[PDB]
Amino acid sequence: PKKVLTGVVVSDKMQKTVTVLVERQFPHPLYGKVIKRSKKYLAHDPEEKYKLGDVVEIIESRPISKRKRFRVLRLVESGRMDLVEKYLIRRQNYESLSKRGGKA
Amino acid sequence: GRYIGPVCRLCRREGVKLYLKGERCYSPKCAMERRPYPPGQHGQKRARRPSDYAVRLREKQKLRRIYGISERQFRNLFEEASKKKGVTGSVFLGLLESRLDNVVYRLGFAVSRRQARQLVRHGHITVNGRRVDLPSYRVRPGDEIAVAEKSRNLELIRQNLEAMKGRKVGPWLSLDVEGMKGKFLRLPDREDLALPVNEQLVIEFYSR
Amino acid sequence: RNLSALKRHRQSLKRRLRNKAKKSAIKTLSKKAIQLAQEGKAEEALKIMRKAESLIDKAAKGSTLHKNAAARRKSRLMRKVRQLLEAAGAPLIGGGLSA
Amino acid sequence: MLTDPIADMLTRIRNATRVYKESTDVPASRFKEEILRILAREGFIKGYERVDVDGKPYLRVYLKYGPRRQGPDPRPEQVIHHIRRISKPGRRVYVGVKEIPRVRRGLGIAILSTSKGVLTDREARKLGVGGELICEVW
Amino acid sequence: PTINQLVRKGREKVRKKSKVPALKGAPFRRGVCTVVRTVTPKKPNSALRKVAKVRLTSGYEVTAYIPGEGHNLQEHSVVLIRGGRVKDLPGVRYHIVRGVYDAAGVKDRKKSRSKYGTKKPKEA
Amino acid sequence: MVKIRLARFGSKHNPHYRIVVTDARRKRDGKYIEKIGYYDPRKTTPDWLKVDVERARYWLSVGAQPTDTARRLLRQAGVFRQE
RNA sequence: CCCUACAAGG
RNA sequence: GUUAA
RNA sequence: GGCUAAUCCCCCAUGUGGACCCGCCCCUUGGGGUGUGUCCAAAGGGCUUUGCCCGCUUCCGGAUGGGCCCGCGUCCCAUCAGCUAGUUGGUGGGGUAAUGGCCCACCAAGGCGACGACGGGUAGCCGGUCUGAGAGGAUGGCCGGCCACAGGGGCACUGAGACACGGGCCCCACUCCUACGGGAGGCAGCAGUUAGGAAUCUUCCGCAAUGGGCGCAAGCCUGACGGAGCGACGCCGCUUGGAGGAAGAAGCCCUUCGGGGUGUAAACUCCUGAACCCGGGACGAAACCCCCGACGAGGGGACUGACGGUACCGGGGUAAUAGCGCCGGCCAACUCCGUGCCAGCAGCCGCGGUAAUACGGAGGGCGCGAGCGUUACCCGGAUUCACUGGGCGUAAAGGGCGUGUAGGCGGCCUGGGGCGUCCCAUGUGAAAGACCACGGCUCAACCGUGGGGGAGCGUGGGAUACGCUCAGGCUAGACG
Ligand SMILES: [K+]
Ligand SMILES: [K+]
Ligand SMILES: [K+]
Ligand SMILES: [K+]
Ligand SMILES: [K+]
Ligand SMILES: [K+]
Ligand SMILES: [K+]
Ligand SMILES: [K+]
Ligand SMILES: [K+]
Ligand SMILES: [K+]
Ligand SMILES: [K+]
Ligand SMILES: [K+]
Ligand SMILES: [K+]
Ligand SMILES: [K+]
Ligand SMILES: [K+]
Ligand SMILES: [Mg+2]
Ligand SMILES: [Mg+2]
Ligand SMILES: [Mg+2]
Ligand SMILES: [Mg+2]
Ligand SMILES: [Mg+2]
Ligand SMILES: [Mg+2]
Ligand SMILES: [Mg+2]
Ligand SMILES: [Mg+2]
Ligand SMILES: [Mg+2]
Ligand SMILES: [Mg+2]
Ligand SMILES: [Mg+2]
Ligand SMILES: [Mg+2]
Ligand SMILES: [Mg+2]
Ligand SMILES: [Mg+2]
Ligand SMILES: [Mg+2]
Ligand SMILES: [Mg+2]
Ligand SMILES: [Mg+2]
Ligand SMILES: [Mg+2]
Ligand SMILES: [Mg+2]
Ligand SMILES: [Mg+2]
Ligand SMILES: [Mg+2]
Ligand SMILES: [Mg+2]
Ligand SMILES: [Mg+2]
Ligand SMILES: [Mg+2]
Ligand SMILES: [Mg+2]
Ligand SMILES: [Mg+2]
Ligand SMILES: [Mg+2]
Ligand SMILES: [Mg+2]
Ligand SMILES: [Mg+2]
Ligand SMILES: [Mg+2]
Ligand SMILES: [Mg+2]
Ligand SMILES: [Mg+2]
Ligand SMILES: [Mg+2]
Ligand SMILES: [Mg+2]
Ligand SMILES: [Mg+2]
Ligand SMILES: [Mg+2]
Ligand SMILES: [Mg+2]
Ligand SMILES: [Mg+2]
Ligand SMILES: [Mg+2]
Ligand SMILES: [Mg+2]
Ligand SMILES: [Mg+2]
Ligand SMILES: [Mg+2]
Ligand SMILES: [Mg+2]
Ligand SMILES: [Mg+2]
Ligand SMILES: [Mg+2]
Ligand SMILES: [Mg+2]
Ligand SMILES: [Mg+2]
Ligand SMILES: [Mg+2]
Ligand SMILES: [Mg+2]
Ligand SMILES: [Mg+2]
Ligand SMILES: [Mg+2]
Ligand SMILES: [Mg+2]
Ligand SMILES: [Mg+2]
Ligand SMILES: [Mg+2]
Ligand SMILES: [Mg+2]
Ligand SMILES: [Mg+2]
Ligand SMILES: [Mg+2]
Ligand SMILES: [Mg+2]
Ligand SMILES: [Mg+2]
Ligand SMILES: [Mg+2]
Ligand SMILES: [Mg+2]
Ligand SMILES: [Mg+2]
Ligand SMILES: [Mg+2]
Ligand SMILES: [Mg+2]
Ligand SMILES: [Mg+2]
Ligand SMILES: [Mg+2]
Ligand SMILES: [Mg+2]
Ligand SMILES: [Mg+2]
Ligand SMILES: [Mg+2]
Ligand SMILES: [Mg+2]
Ligand SMILES: [Mg+2]
Ligand SMILES: [Mg+2]
Ligand SMILES: [Mg+2]
Ligand SMILES: [Mg+2]
Ligand SMILES: [Mg+2]
Ligand SMILES: [Mg+2]
Ligand SMILES: [Mg+2]
Ligand SMILES: [Zn+2]
Repeated sequence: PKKVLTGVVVSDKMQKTVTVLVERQFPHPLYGKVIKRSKKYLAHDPEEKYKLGDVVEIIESRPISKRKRFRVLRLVESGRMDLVEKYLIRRQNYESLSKRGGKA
Repeated sequence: GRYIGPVCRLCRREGVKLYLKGERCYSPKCAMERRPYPPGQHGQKRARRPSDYAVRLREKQKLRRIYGISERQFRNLFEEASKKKGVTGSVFLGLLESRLDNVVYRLGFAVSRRQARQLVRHGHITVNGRRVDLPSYRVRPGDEIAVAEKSRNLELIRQNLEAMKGRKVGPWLSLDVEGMKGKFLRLPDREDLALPVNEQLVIEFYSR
Repeated sequence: RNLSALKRHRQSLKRRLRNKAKKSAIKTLSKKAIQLAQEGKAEEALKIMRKAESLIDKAAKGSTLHKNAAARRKSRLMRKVRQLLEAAGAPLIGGGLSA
Repeated sequence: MLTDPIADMLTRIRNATRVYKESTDVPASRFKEEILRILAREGFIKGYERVDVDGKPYLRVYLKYGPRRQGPDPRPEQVIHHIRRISKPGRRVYVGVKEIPRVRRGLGIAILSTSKGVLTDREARKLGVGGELICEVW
Repeated sequence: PTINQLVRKGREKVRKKSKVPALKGAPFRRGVCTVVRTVTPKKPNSALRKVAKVRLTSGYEVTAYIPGEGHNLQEHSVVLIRGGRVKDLPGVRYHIVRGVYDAAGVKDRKKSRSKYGTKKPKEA
Repeated sequence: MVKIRLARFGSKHNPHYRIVVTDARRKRDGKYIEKIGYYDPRKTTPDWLKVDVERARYWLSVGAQPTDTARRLLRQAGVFRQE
């Protein structure tokens, strides 16, 4: 079955393309602790139907471009900018880790 | 190959009478008769409290010299017994007892285990009608170990079987003196053997 | 030394030449038709287009341009012509596009 | 604020039994009560009961102990010799039915919280289900 | 450490250093004698221990021990190194194998002969 | 094409073949599509030739081409008998 | 070789 | 001065 | 430059059908159907010659093989922290069997990173293998699977398939042949040479068997393979003898000089017969083919063995290799002489300074035995990187203190969802290996057949205690 993942939209700054952040939690292979890891998928949005903050379903698809092999199946719910925020701050945080940081 | 050396010196070392010559090991002279102490220049000097290791090593060297097997084969049999179901200790003796050269001895065809070995190597023996010259061949319950026809006349085989007349044989075996043929009925029970060996110590020796 | 099957090399050379010459005829005509359609020359364009079609399919009979590769060309070709013509003229000779 | 209300209870019990208290109170909660049910059933404790300490709901756990003893240190043997948390916040422990442990060859127990409710390792094995391995007792 | 810390940093598999850079971790290495010296042992001991400075095919130049009472090594003796240090000679971590190359086996040796490279003498 | 042939599995001076369905292009002792019988050329056992007759019939029906020897054995086992 | 097995001394 | 008992 | 055949190439026709554009219908990414228009087929050969065989054309489907895509998993360094322009996405083209920045034109300004991007180091990955009670650690030689490469780099042609180890082209290095213009070549195939190295074999036999390519067949090719050769490199089986034999030769070692040891060991008697010598002598091989039958089923017939005159049988028949390590403790096994911190031993502890069970020899002893030791490396013991299974007052270890970002963790009650978690069924889990059973070589090693396995992941269904998420409530934490 083509894979179907659920994730939040953290970017719509691309034409007909949305970055879907996808999480998954599972027992750490050695320490047991249920850890939580995630990945970003560039999904196809031909109608530019999906907006920043949307929690959509993503589905395996015939390559649309390099780096892009999933199409947005549907909307699960929306207006979840809380999720986008987390992602954004995590990213914001990073620019304060090297010799080019700043904010405390 | 096998040991091939002074054997009554082994009995002396082990402080127990091992029968490695069959006859004479009954005469007033298995040396265990005169000088049942270890061989060498210090054989009589006061003995020292053996280390737990020493005890096992000897008990094992004892149980192995009795059958005259290399350490190579001995250990392999032991390992086979460990893998097998049921008390390793007995099963091990079970297997040791199943060696053809040994069975030949238990049926009297040969006066000693070493003699038995030669009898097998030189093809004067036979399992289920067929010749078998492998001292280590494993005899299975039901097999019939017999003296080869061509050799049912060897002066040696006469005597040994003549002497077998009216002699009892292990409970797990059956001997037909007239037809110079015997049969391995079942595996001996530990209680069927009277080995001057505490097989457990042997097991411990290998746990080290 | 001397593996006589360098005869394979010889042949490859001729085949190469045969293929090469077929494809050129194909490109050249295809261009010629799309060129006429892009000018409204309906009857003339379609006329040639069929040649291209014929040459392409013929090419597909052997190794030259065997395959869906043929289809792809017929397709792309019958597409640019009809589109170019619609952007002006009418399918006169109609010797290829369907009503 | 406690971080492991369960661990808290296992300890309140462990600490109390260790000084031979008659009973001991623990902040109330259904899940906690359910665990208590088994301890009672299993005979590790005399039993328990809801009670209200200063207006809030607690659970008096009535502890058990063996008889007074001989020689020096006549303190009685413990019924609950060992009560240990297994799964914990930030290291939850889950087991499939074929992975449910056998505490002290059966002499002790394991308490898992399954989707069929909280069960002793035997009750779990019986109903053929696994779950979160809460703790162990003996 | 907490489980979280273990998840974040895990444990560290620590590796061991070779007590014998005979490069390729070859069991032995060939070389030529650069110098044939004598050396004094440490503290508890006293003696004129025999050592050789060998230039290895492994590109190394290490000092190796010359076991045995005999010994016929000179500034160009080609020999085989094996590894095995000398508790008494800090710095000496290899032994020269006797009976191989220009290294004569110890003569008249009658006991641990296979070490020291000494063939079996005729008995009668 | 796809084939029904013998794969060597005995040991020196002791061959034991597995009658197999493998792509013709694959090494003989390599990955085969499916075992369908066995053959002991020295008949050192009353059981020296077995063939899943139905399975064989299936492959023949789909194009599997049997080696001459494979075909001999297959026949001895009744794969081609009609009655 | 004098000391005590030495080093250092004669 | 060192090394031992 | 000229001649010429075909299953070589082309034109026309036939159009079962198929391809393409447009339309409609079904279906849902380019799947299937249908209508008009257009476009597209072909090769002959053999004879037991009026009818069969081999083959050719188009189409649909099967079978096998494969391409591309996606989830998850896959070493060390953070003394590598920021990386990115075909870079990320778009529209339209090109290319391919096919999707795709794969390539291009143009537009947009994006994509990636502490869940470790980028850089550096190392490395083909698996089935497995070794070790370990397990968890785990280490590993990837032989065999099977996948990938990658063919002197180094780039490239396409031919073809169903290659960007092709024994095909092609160019550049580079190198070798060889040159009449100096210019050419030829690539063992990481088998064998062999040489170099490097501690170290790794025959320029062997055969195509008989299995397997492959071409052929209607006969049959031809096949260093694939089946065998033989060399190396205790490993594993397993075997020998160097068996029984008798003295209060106990000699020699040699100890000694209190009485005697004790080597030791039934030898000698010697008798018995059996490794080697060898004769005679017999394989299995692996029955197909292809041929005849009957119908070129089918079925039934007959003939050819064929490298290994090898080997295995194995039967007859005769000699008493016929033993070494190596070790003996202070750990660790099984002690005395004498020599030596005198010397010569030397030594895995760790240590031993030798004039009576050394520790050095060197000897006698004796212990261990293992066609081996025994040594060195190197891996796991173990080492809960000594501690998940199972450790620690930090003084042993190594609390950050000099706070604030607080990400993150980790989260009180009591009810309800929704069912992500984690648990349960059933089912698909997958190649073979070999491992395990068990039985069986084939006289045993075993080795090998055959059969049995049993599971984690993980996919699919359908189910559960909801706990963790999660959403919604509501609470007041015991917190704050006011
Ligand atoms: K039509
Ligand atoms: K087809
Ligand atoms: K596929
Ligand atoms: K594009
Ligand atoms: K690995
Ligand atoms: K592995
Ligand atoms: K026939
Ligand atoms: K014979
Ligand atoms: K003799
Ligand atoms: K002296
Ligand atoms: K000594
Ligand atoms: K180790
Ligand atoms: K400090
Ligand atoms: K600081
Ligand atoms: K619920
Ligand atoms: Mg957008
Ligand atoms: Mg695109
Ligand atoms: Mg057992
Ligand atoms: Mg040709
Ligand atoms: Mg042109
Ligand atoms: Mg607790
Ligand atoms: Mg406790
Ligand atoms: Mg760990
Ligand atoms: Mg010095
Ligand atoms: Mg000293
Ligand atoms: Mg060493
Ligand atoms: Mg001074
Ligand atoms: Mg000293
Ligand atoms: Mg011409
Ligand atoms: Mg013509
Ligand atoms: Mg043609
Ligand atoms: Mg038609
Ligand atoms: Mg039609
Ligand atoms: Mg459609
Ligand atoms: Mg259609
Ligand atoms: Mg149509
Ligand atoms: Mg036509
Ligand atoms: Mg495109
Ligand atoms: Mg395309
Ligand atoms: Mg690109
Ligand atoms: Mg991540
Ligand atoms: Mg990197
Ligand atoms: Mg590499
Ligand atoms: Mg361990
Ligand atoms: Mg392999
Ligand atoms: Mg390359
Ligand atoms: Mg090369
Ligand atoms: Mg090249
Ligand atoms: Mg290249
Ligand atoms: Mg092509
Ligand atoms: Mg190439
Ligand atoms: Mg080549
Ligand atoms: Mg060399
Ligand atoms: Mg070879
Ligand atoms: Mg052949
Ligand atoms: Mg063939
Ligand atoms: Mg040839
Ligand atoms: Mg071979
Ligand atoms: Mg070797
Ligand atoms: Mg004798
Ligand atoms: Mg003969
Ligand atoms: Mg036959
Ligand atoms: Mg034959
Ligand atoms: Mg033939
Ligand atoms: Mg006929
Ligand atoms: Mg026939
Ligand atoms: Mg005779
Ligand atoms: Mg000792
Ligand atoms: Mg001296
Ligand atoms: Mg020594
Ligand atoms: Mg020693
Ligand atoms: Mg052997
Ligand atoms: Mg460990
Ligand atoms: Mg360590
Ligand atoms: Mg721990
Ligand atoms: Mg510690
Ligand atoms: Mg201190
Ligand atoms: Mg400290
Ligand atoms: Mg502090
Ligand atoms: Mg926080
Ligand atoms: Mg909670
Ligand atoms: Mg939370
Ligand atoms: Mg769920
Ligand atoms: Mg499986
Ligand atoms: Mg499964
Ligand atoms: Mg398998
Ligand atoms: Mg058998
Ligand atoms: Mg099997
Ligand atoms: Mg499911
Ligand atoms: Mg809930
Ligand atoms: Mg709430
Ligand atoms: Mg209130
Ligand atoms: Zn005796």
